[PDB]
Parts: sequence; structure tokens; C-alpha cells
Amino acid sequence: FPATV
Amino acid sequence: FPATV
Amino acid sequence: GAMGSMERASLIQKAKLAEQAERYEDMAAFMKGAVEKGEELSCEERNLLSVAYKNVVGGQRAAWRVLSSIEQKSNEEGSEEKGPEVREYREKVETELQGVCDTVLGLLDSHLIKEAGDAESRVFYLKMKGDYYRYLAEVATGDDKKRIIDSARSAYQEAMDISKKEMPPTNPIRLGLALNFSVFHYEIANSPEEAISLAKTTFDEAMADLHTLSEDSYKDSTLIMQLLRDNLTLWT
Amino acid sequence: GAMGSMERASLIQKAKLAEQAERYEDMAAFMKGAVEKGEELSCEERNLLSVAYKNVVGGQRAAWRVLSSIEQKSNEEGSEEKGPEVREYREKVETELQGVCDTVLGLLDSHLIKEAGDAESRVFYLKMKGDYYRYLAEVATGDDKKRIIDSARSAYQEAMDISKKEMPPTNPIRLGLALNFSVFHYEIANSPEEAISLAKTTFDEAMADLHTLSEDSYKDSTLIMQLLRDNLTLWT
Ligand SMILES: CC(C)(Nc1ccccc1)C(=O)Nc1cccc(-c2csc(C(=N)N)c2)c1
Ligand SMILES: CC(C)(Nc1ccccc1)C(=O)Nc1cccc(-c2csc(C(=N)N)c2)c1
Ligand SMILES: [Mg+2]
Ligand SMILES: [Mg+2]
Ligand SMILES: [Mg+2]
Ligand SMILES: [Mg+2]
Ligand SMILES: [Mg+2]
Ligand SMILES: [Mg+2]
Repeated sequence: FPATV
Repeated sequence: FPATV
Repeated sequence: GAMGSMERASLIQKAKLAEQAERYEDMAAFMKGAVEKGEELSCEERNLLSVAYKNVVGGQRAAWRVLSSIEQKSNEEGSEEKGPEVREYREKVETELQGVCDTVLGLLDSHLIKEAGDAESRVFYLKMKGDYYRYLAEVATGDDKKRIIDSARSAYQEAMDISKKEMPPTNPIRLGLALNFSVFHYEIANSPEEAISLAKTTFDEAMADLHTLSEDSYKDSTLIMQLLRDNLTLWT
Repeated sequence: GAMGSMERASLIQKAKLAEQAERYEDMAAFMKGAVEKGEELSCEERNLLSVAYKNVVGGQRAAWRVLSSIEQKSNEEGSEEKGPEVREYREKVETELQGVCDTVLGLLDSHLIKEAGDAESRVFYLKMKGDYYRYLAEVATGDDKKRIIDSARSAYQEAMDISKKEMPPTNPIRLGLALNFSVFHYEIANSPEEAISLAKTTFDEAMADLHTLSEDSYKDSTLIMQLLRDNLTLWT
């Protein structure tokens, strides 16, 4: 999964 | 802490 | 409000204690109680709210993905019917996830966003609104899926418009918003080219503004810049 | 019983799904529902029950330790009074922990232990009874602390007596029971010499019986034997 903050 | 199972 | 009898300051204190104990459900309940006192939230308090619910919904999302994967395999050609249990339990987790998202969205709508006038608060809350509609979108399949996606897009877009007018390109809230809106494009809106463009332009504009920053601000901004690069590497 | 309307087999299936999703509170609720169907549990089902509650109470114990440590520091000479909040929140977690322990002990008393006639089931359940009284002992401070400790000791001792008569020294249940009873001696009963003796004698008697085992049984037994050695290394 891609990075999110 | 010591090991327990 | 089960937290209605607790002092606001005690709720904030206990949210911090719950964080140290990795009790994120408790942390979220404490911070919901603090929001429901009706006062605006400080910067630290906003981040306690977001950390709490991000951890709770993050666990739910991880569980939902495991169960969805098991469910799709049970539906492949050649699988032995296991009955309704996998679907039922995926639905149970899904409903609990939707409930957490609705709770967060409810706090933003009553009345965090409408009282948020400074860019740092308003952009933060609108980013959250986009994020929690995005999590709803991840599990949506019905008559409302397009509307959920558009609600996420609309919140992110208002946040983006404010952030471009009112914050520098290295502002960590602005960077994190762009990171997540880029993921929205890639994973939700089936717009990988928009996702890649947004991540690249955000990274480059931030790079050019790093020279204005202190060492500590530089560390904060470059951390999120590295996440943008990580995603670009994943996608290209 | 909120699980009263669900099929026993569906509860077991969903416990396994919850495990895969790392949803251990759900897993524990499913397995409590299965126990409350009133039928004895198979070996696999007993281990689903234990895995579920061990993970739930393990998280509570970790949180309690964090909060207890913060509380003791707030009580040291030179600390700025923070108010009742740390104590209150430690008490909240403590009460939830005690509730989980009472739930497990209740399942063992109604009526898992009384129907358990085979050594592998009876020793397993009595080990659990010792374990959950041990967790109660870890947080106990009142008129009942000595009685809680003695309840743990008594359950472990009955389990030990059965295991020595009915199982080989390499049996993994017997080994795990001895491991945990040794920790009870060291950490709860202030009997480190008993703890060390029990761990060493258990290890040595198991070593001498390994030659009787298949490769797979050997792997199971030596895994727990390594935990005994780990503890002995910690203690000597
Ligand atoms: C960038 C990141 C990872 N996420 C984020 C999420 C939504 C919108 C924008 C950014 C984040 O964390 N930024 C941050 C910046 C300043 C203070 C605190 C903070 C104060 S208190 C506290 C705590 N965990 N006790 C953390 C946290
Ligand atoms: C030794 C250990 C770590 N603990 C233990 C706890 C209390 C008393 C005795 C030992 C354990 O795990 N022994 C074990 C042995 C056989 C089957 C399963 C098992 C069947 S199903 C399943 C699952 N997690 N789905 C695990 C588990
Ligand atoms: Mg007040
Ligand atoms: Mg649904
Ligand atoms: Mg644009
Ligand atoms: Mg039936
Ligand atoms: Mg108490
Ligand atoms: Mg003895």
C-alpha cells in the first residue's frame, strides 16, 4: 500500500 | 519480563 | 456523551496517557469527549485527535483487507463453499469501520470545521474529512459510492485551495494533504496520472522552499517529502 | 450471551478468521460464545480460546505496566502533582483487565474444568486457571492478594500433579505449564530459588526424553525448552 499520513 | 506461553 | 462528566483538561491528559499505553480506542474516546466540550482545539489537541482515530481506523482497515481477501478467494472458481461466515464477519468489521468514520465526520461537521478559521486548523480538518470519506470509499459498493468519492474529492480540494493560498509549500500539513490526495487519485479515483503529477509537483515545490527553513522545520518537511518520493517510486 | 444465536461451528470459523485479521477481542468473544454452547472443546478449540484471551489480556497487562510506571514516578520525591488522572486511568485499565480474567475464570468454572477428564484437557484448563489468577495477582493489593496468589498456586499445583502422572516430560502442555509456574514462583510468590529449580529440572527431564520423539514433536518440545533456558539465563 502507498504511504499516507 | 520472563517468557510464558 | 459518556465523557460528559470529565474535565476537558483531564480528557486531554488521559488521551496522552492512552497514547503512551498504545490504547488507541481509549485515546479516541477521550479526544471525542474533548471535542464535544465545544471549544476549538489547539494544534497539539488536533494531532491527538487525528493520531487516535488514524490508529483505530487503520487497524479496522487492515482487518477488512485480510477478510476481503479471504472472501474473494472463497468466491473463486474451484473453492469449497464455506457458508455465509466470511461475508458476515467482513460485513461486521466493515460496519464497525463505517461507524468510526461516521463518528469522525460527525465531529468535523459538529462543529470543528465551521469554527476553523486559521489555515492550519481548517486545512487539517478538511484533510481529515477527505481521509475519512476516502476510508468509506475503500469499502463502498452501493448507490452512494460515487457520492462518497466526490465527498472525499471535494474536501481534499477545498483543503488544497486554502493550503496553496495560505501556507508555504514546505508546510507539513500541506505536504501531508497532498500526499494523501495523491493516494486518493491513485487508489480511489482511478487517476494514476493525476496522482503522480500531484506528488511530483508537491515534491519539487517543497524542495525549492527548503532553504527558508530551520533545521527542525527542515526535518519535518523532508520526512513527508520522502513519503512522496516513496510513492512515486512505487508508481513509476 | 450475544453469541447465543450463532451456530457453534460458525463461532469457531469466525474465531479463526478473527485470528487471521488480528482481531483478538472478536476472537475471544467468538470463543466465549462457543464455550457457552456447553459442549467440551477439542484440542484445536482449546488453543483458539487460549490464544484469543492471551492476546487480549496481554495487551491489557502491557498497558497497565506503562500506566503503573507513570503513576509511581508521579509519586516520587520531587514530582509535580498531576492530579487524579493517572491513577484513575490505571484503575480503569486494571478494572477491565480484572474483568477479562474473571470472564476466563468463569468459563473454566462453568463448566470446562469439571467436564475435563483427559490429561491434555484438564492440565490445559488448570494451567489457564493458574495463569489468569496470576494476572489478577500482578495487579492485586488488597485483603484478597494472598488468596489470589494461593488460588494461582493451587491450580498450577493440581495441573503439575496430573502432568507428572499422565504425560511424558516432553509434552508441550506439561512444558508450558512448568515454564509458567516457574515464572509464578519468581515474579509472584517471591520464590526465585523454586523458580530456578523447577525450570532446570523440567529442562533436564525433557532433554532426556527427546530421543523418543518424531522430528515434528522434537521441534515442539525444544521450542518451549528454549524458553526455559532463556528464563534461566535471565535469572542466573
Ligand atoms: C505529519 C504527521 C505524521 N501527520 C498529519 C496528519 C494529518 C494532517 C497533517 C499531518 C504528524 O504527526 N504531524 C504533527 C505535526 C505537529 C505536531 C504533531 C503532534 C502533536 S502532539 C502529538 C502526539 N502523537 N502526542 C503529535 C504531529
Ligand atoms: C505452546 C503454546 C505456544 N501455548 C500453550 C498455552 C497454554 C497451554 C499449553 C501451551 C501453543 O500454542 N501450543 C499449541 C499446541 C497445539 C496446537 C496449538 C494450536 C491449535 S490451533 C491454533 C491457532 N493459533 N489457530 C494453535 C497450539
Ligand atoms: Mg470544566
Ligand atoms: Mg456493508
Ligand atoms: Mg491541481
Ligand atoms: Mg447448532
Ligand atoms: Mg483497583
Ligand atoms: Mg515440586
